[PDB]
Amino acid sequence: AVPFRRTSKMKKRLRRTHFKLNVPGMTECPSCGEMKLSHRVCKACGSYNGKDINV
Amino acid sequence: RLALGDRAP
Amino acid sequence: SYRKLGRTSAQRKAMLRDLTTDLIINERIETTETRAKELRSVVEKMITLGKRGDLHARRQAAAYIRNEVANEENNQDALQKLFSDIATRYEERQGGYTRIMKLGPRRGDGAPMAIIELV
Amino acid sequence: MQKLIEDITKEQLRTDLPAFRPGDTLRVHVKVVEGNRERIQIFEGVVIKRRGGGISETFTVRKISYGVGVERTFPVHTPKIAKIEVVRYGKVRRAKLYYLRELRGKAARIKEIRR
Amino acid sequence: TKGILGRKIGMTQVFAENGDLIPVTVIEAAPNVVLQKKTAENDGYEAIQLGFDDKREKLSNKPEKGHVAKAETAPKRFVKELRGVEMDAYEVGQEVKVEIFSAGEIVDVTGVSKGKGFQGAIKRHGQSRGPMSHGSRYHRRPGSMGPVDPNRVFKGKLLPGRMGGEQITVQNLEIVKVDAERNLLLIKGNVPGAKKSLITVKSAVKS
Amino acid sequence: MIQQETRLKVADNSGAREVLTIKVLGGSGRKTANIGDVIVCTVKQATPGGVVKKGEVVKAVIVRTKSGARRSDGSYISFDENACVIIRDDKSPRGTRIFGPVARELRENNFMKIVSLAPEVI
RNA sequence: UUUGGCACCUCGAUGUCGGCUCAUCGCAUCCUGGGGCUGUAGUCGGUCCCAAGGGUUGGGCUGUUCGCCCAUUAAAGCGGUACGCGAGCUGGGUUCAGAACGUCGUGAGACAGUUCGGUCCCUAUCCGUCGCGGGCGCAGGAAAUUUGAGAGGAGCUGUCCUUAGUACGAGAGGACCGGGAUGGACGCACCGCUGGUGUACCAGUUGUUCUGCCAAGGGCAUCGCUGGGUAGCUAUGUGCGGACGGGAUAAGUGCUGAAAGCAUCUAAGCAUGAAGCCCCCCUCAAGAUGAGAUUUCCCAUUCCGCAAGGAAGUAAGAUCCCUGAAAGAUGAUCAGGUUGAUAGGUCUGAGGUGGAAGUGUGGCGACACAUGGAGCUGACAGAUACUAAUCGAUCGAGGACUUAAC
Ligand SMILES: [K+]
Ligand SMILES: [K+]
Ligand SMILES: [K+]
Ligand SMILES: [K+]
Ligand SMILES: [K+]
Ligand SMILES: [K+]
Ligand SMILES: [K+]
Ligand SMILES: [Mg+2]
Ligand SMILES: [Mg+2]
Ligand SMILES: [Mg+2]
Ligand SMILES: [Mg+2]
Ligand SMILES: [Mg+2]
Ligand SMILES: [Mg+2]
Ligand SMILES: [Mg+2]
Ligand SMILES: [Mg+2]
Ligand SMILES: [Mg+2]
Ligand SMILES: [Mg+2]
Ligand SMILES: [Mg+2]
Ligand SMILES: [Mg+2]
Ligand SMILES: [Mg+2]
Ligand SMILES: [Mg+2]
Ligand SMILES: [Mg+2]
Ligand SMILES: [Mg+2]
Ligand SMILES: [Mg+2]
Ligand SMILES: [Mg+2]
Ligand SMILES: [Mg+2]
Ligand SMILES: [Mg+2]
Ligand SMILES: [Mg+2]
Ligand SMILES: [Mg+2]
Ligand SMILES: [Mg+2]
Ligand SMILES: [Zn+2]
Repeated sequence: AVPFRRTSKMKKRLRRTHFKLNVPGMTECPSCGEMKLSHRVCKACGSYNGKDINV
Repeated sequence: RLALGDRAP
Repeated sequence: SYRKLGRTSAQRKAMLRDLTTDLIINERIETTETRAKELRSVVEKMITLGKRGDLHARRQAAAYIRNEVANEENNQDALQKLFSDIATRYEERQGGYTRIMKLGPRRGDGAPMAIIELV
Repeated sequence: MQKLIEDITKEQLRTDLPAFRPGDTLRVHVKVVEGNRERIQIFEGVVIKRRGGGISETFTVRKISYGVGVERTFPVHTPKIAKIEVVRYGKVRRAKLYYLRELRGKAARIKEIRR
Repeated sequence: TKGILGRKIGMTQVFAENGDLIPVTVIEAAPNVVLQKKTAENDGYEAIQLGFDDKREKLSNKPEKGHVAKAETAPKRFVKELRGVEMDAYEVGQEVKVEIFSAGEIVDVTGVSKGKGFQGAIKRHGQSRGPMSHGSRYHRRPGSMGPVDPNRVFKGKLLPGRMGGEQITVQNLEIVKVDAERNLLLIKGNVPGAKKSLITVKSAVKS
Repeated sequence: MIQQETRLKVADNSGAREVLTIKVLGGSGRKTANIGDVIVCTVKQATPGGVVKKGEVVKAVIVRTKSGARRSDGSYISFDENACVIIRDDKSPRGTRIFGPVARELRENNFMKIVSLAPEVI
């Protein structure tokens, strides 16, 4: 099966309506103030839940 | 891939 | 249920045994998160044997733990460490000998990584 | 299993049954109702399995009758059994004796225990 | 009409007096509460709204709390209406209990069928496989989509898709036992849904 | 669970030793017959000199099966073999003796002569 | 629906028989429902009328369609849909190249004559079909519960007993109508039962290799093989369904009744009467833009603006993120997120396996017995904050105008 007609620019753009990234689930790190992914160790300073991990 | 083809003899 | 981790039964057993011994020796490893989550139960059940301490328990553990050096100074095996150091540490604690902390995706394949460590 | 299912069904568990396990030979006294009359037919045979829990537990007994194997599976706690009596305790090495289905005669013999 | 809401606990079996072994479903229905009476004047039809299963306060919201104030009860997890009931027989706040039913009573039971996820035409619609050998490359496929002439597939050509998770009524089940202390109905046979799922038990419509 | 092509031992002295099931009787698309059901069948093996001969089409009632049968009390009966008894249209056996145990289910279906002739009814 | 006639579309290809899979439509009805006539006593039938709701078998032979046959069945309908359906399958036949027979031909070769053999490609763009989300709408923002326009589903039928050996009949035989019981096929649900599976459950066992050795174990050999098996998923297993009725009708039967002093079911008028029609039963359903209803919650903030509008922070509430499963392709759904049992672990069970290791005793030994229904045990139950569901952040009203009744 092959396309019977080429897809117009418009139909290509309508299809790509939902082809997007979302903003990360990010929050300010209470330790160092850099943004971190919620529920992950903060990469910048290595803190999680008010404790240093990378000790 | 047919032996003869469409609307064969 | 339980996870398959993209591996055949035998491969998956081999890998869980490897990771289990790695975490006994090192006390903290980094791995994919889904591996960490599978490893918790398997490791905590080895610590339960260690805490039992009897010969039957030790041989059950010997069927799982790998034959690796946990301490070059003392010539201590992973099994010997499990049954001495780890078991003693967790005498009073009732389960939950490990914790998983999530790190975020690794470059290379976006795999969500995690630290699993003994508590 | 839920304590709740256990509790609803406890009253219907029979207490009067002897302990038996697969390989034991029972006489199972079965209430039978041919016509309006009631009578006891005895089924004597080897216990070949015992599966399930609580009120749902069943057991299966096997006998050769007139050169034909016959199995009867009963609910352990059926009231249709007047009584079970253990004739002899067998020595077997497993829970399910399905290998007996293919054996007849001397090959199908089970050694007795001094129990 | 009468009815109650419970959870499906599971199945077991019960010996009858004649010695028959009856498979049963255990429904645990702690006393339901009448939360609202819909009337022909106000609502355009007569029904009662039964609440079932107390929910923790954290899990409630202010709109829920307010709705159950008149019935003077904790917020309820499951709320369903019963039509066809005797309106005068019920009051807001009234407890509806398993002992509305009695052993031998014929009921209809309604619940959501267990979910099966995306299923093919063999499992979902009970279609035949094509041959497994003799050169077949037609095993678990759904069959011709239809004739040429319409230049289209008619509605109701059955195909793969999500199976289960549907409301299902089983009619004319018999109450085997009512246990008022434990808030249990024991119903002969099997009923829709997973364990812990909400079951509605109603007096049978064809009685 | 007896269907077209199932072969059965014959549990009687009618002359037939083995029959092949031609048809489960009692409804249009009926796949399977069980204890107490009647089947049409052809005689595949016969005892020399018997009444029933090889190749005869005959009716038979199933009296034992491996699948067996469930009873209302929640008990089951199974046998090591599938067997039937050649009958006339009135349910009387064409032979004079029945071999091996038959199931109680034959009483329910009013095969009384068979039940009486059988060495055991379980 | 046939064989054809014609040669109008298609030869820069409209794959061509049969079967399989999936149907759907017509009615000229095969069965079941209702009837009229009968050379209809009864039981059976014949013939015509209404009726398309549902149903309408498995085999032997043949590529076969068809047909004949076996055995059933209430019945084994006839046709249409590109001789329905090959970007769904098959490829026996037909329809290439090889070879052969009969036959024809001097020959090369030829034959809707036969014979043995002979490559079936395609990642779905659009509409369409089946599922599942996101968006906005529905004159405030929310949380639930709903009405049902409308749509889909279901719709089959046997046998026995009884009425009754009654009616009918010389007998042979043998009913209607009406009760009751129990099936077949089909469908829905579900795993307590019977079984199936069950690759992180238990056990036995071969070879070799490793843990130094013994003992005890690990690895590989299809999960090495073999015997069992929990949860889950399941059918062949269990439960349940098509009940009981309304309304209006078809053919048919009429009642009263004139036109037409009679007669006449019809013209006025009034009935009756089908498995069919509309309901009743089951499911979806307000994007039903005609956007419905009920209950409950929030509450009228601040700043820009001449207002009209606009912006911001919020309420009720929801979400991100996280623990997950009863849910699941992914989204979604549902249970939870620390005054929390959501998951793991832990402890206690259930079920499964079937008697651990160690030690002892007996035996020359293989092994047996004891300690001890032991040991081990994924998914199942209960309990328990030990571990992880941290800390956060984001979104989300202030309600237009007119008229009428207050
Ligand atoms: K052409
Ligand atoms: K093809
Ligand atoms: K095509
Ligand atoms: K198109
Ligand atoms: K099951
Ligand atoms: K709406
Ligand atoms: K031992
Ligand atoms: Mg392997
Ligand atoms: Mg057991
Ligand atoms: Mg098939
Ligand atoms: Mg294949
Ligand atoms: Mg069109
Ligand atoms: Mg011309
Ligand atoms: Mg072209
Ligand atoms: Mg007609
Ligand atoms: Mg044609
Ligand atoms: Mg065609
Ligand atoms: Mg096509
Ligand atoms: Mg061919
Ligand atoms: Mg010549
Ligand atoms: Mg030719
Ligand atoms: Mg010729
Ligand atoms: Mg409607
Ligand atoms: Mg179970
Ligand atoms: Mg099972
Ligand atoms: Mg050794
Ligand atoms: Mg090796
Ligand atoms: Mg190798
Ligand atoms: Mg609305
Ligand atoms: Mg827990
Ligand atoms: Zn930081």
